[PDB]
Amino acid sequence: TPSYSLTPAEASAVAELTLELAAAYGSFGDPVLLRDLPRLAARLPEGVQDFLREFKLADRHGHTVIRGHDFDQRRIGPTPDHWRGRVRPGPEFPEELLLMLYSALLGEPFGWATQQDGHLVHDIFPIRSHENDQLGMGSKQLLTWHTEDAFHPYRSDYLILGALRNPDHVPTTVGELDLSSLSAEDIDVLFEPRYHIAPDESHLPKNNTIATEEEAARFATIQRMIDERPLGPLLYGSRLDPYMRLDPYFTSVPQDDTDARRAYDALFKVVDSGMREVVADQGDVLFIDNHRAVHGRLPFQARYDGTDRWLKRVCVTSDLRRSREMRATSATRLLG
Amino acid sequence: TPSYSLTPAEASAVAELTLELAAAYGSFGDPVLLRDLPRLAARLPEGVQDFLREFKLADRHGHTVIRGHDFDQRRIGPTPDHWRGRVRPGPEFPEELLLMLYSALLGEPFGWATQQDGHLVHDIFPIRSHKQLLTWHTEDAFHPYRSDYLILGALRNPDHVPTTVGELDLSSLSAEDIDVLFEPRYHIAPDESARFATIQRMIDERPLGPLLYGSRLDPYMRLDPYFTSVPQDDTDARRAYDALFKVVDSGMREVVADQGDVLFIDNHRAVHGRLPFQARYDGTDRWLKRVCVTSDLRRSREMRATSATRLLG
Ligand SMILES: [Fe+3]
Ligand SMILES: [Fe+3]
Repeated sequence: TPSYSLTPAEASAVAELTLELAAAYGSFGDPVLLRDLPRLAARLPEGVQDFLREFKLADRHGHTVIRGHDFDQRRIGPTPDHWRGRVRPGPEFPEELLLMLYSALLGEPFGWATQQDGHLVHDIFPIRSHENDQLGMGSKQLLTWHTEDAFHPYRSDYLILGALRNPDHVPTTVGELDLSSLSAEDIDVLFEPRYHIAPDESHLPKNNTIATEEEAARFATIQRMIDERPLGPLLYGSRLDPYMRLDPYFTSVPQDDTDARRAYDALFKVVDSGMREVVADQGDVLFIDNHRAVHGRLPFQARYDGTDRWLKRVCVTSDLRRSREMRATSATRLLG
Repeated sequence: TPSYSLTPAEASAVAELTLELAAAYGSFGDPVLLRDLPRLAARLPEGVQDFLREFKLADRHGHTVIRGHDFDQRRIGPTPDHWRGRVRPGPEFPEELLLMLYSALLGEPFGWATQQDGHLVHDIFPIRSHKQLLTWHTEDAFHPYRSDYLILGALRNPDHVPTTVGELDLSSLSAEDIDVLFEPRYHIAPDESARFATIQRMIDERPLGPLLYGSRLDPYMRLDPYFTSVPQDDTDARRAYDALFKVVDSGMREVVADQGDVLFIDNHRAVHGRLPFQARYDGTDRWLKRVCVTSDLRRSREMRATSATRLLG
């Protein structure tokens, strides 16, 4: 899997740029910053821009990493106890800006209106009260792998994860599809509309309000999918090198479809066995193609003392206007 | 409709940039040019970048124009007789490169393998071979991977022949009609008409579809009246369609792209039409260049022969 290792000169240049922009703009609340993002991203080292452009256009490998960034630990400060109530932007604004620049080289940053106050860059660090069950703000318990929001027609196209700190080198898991491990028979079944993919609870329209025609319409397409339960494929794009959408937990293989069950079981085994540990250590930025890779998290014991692992996360869409029906305005980048 | 007028300084910077790139790269057949496009486009004047970005993100206007480019008429040379068989790139390469730069600020340039020999930049000039009815449409309205934007660069336009552009005024339509238009009740048929891999026709015709989509309060549209039909029994969908056509037809505007203007059309918010005009056929005729822009190249992968190709079909 190709990666890019920054020279110390490149790391210094990236660091300087992010400090300059952090001083020049107030916050991501600034509409002008969001406008300026792709032009600003053109100020990144040329080798870096070339590398990500190649990754994007090759449409072959499902993840890549850019390693060796300089993330100033003294400036960044202690890992917070919670995301709620923090001053925004924080002293790690330069790192958030970096990830937004990278998102602009790949597409458009976007978010989910109900998640982390609508912030475009999410925090990933342990929160003591969240210690019980499977999520990003946890630690103690496993996070099995999946395509992000597999059921959703406007799911992320890419995900960008930047490791601000990771003292105990807790890796992330990512897995791709080795198509040669699957029979042509199984591939054809996986390309057919034979599977049901259920939404995560956070997407269910009965989660939110029932007032006004405007918001009802914002969830009408998802409601329709819940009501009609359309069957869909797990593989798509090119038969020779396919995209996938695989969330085992939310996937139903219809009981009577014996061929869909055989093929699904073969697909699951291939992806499960191909899972890899990718460490995103301090200064590493991991890029995940949500159409070619699944991702997961490993459990770890947190210290809750301001020294814990801290990642930042940005979701990327190749086509912001596609999701217009689920966005409250044309300008907003938040769905819901 | 917002527009941007280049200073002479900006016009000179753009001209110089396009000449430089034309010498640095061999053709659009060069994969490294296609890679470098977004980074190269960031070398355009910052006011121009900001303006197009604002248009893209505003998602409000159906078109915009950047005016006052310096298109060297001597270098561009005479308007050709035809596109077919013509050696590419020609002397007007710098102007084609400009539109490609613009396309990279908006999205990705793409084309149709069966249109103008699969060239990424199309030619629009009078061709000798030819009661002219006046029509308008969304580009490739039937197609799920149709253009998101269109870019028309006017290399020359001596008689100031306009293009028609029409947007949707909602206030004229009932909430009832809008709801029906949002529903999949309409048929839109395809336009005009290598050996491998799985011959030609792959992901073909299937279901009924809507004409309006996106926000219920400020909808996008796909409207090609000539190729649009409604099942006879569906009287509501027929009524709503008639009303939509009337609104769009009545609001049609003439937009002139004169020499040095680049017109940008949002294929989701605007329909466009061409206007008949008398040509001279003497090498001095109106000459536009056209590039098609997709917001999401990967979405069309199933209709593209390889991962690298930007040609559908
Ligand atoms: Fe996830
Ligand atoms: Fe057209």
